[PDB]
Amino acid sequence: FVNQHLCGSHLVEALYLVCGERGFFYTPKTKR
Amino acid sequence: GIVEQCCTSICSLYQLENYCK
Repeated sequence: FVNQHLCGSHLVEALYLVCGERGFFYTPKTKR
Repeated sequence: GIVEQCCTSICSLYQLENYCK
């Protein structure tokens, strides 16, 4: 493995691989 | 939070494991 930028959908794709789609919540920003 | 940190800088699997349940 190597460290890389993962913005937006790319972060969710990595949580998907790390957790196995089990139940993550990334705390997306609520501000307008 | 990881959703901004991994956009603005390089990410890690150790840091992402905090958000899984």
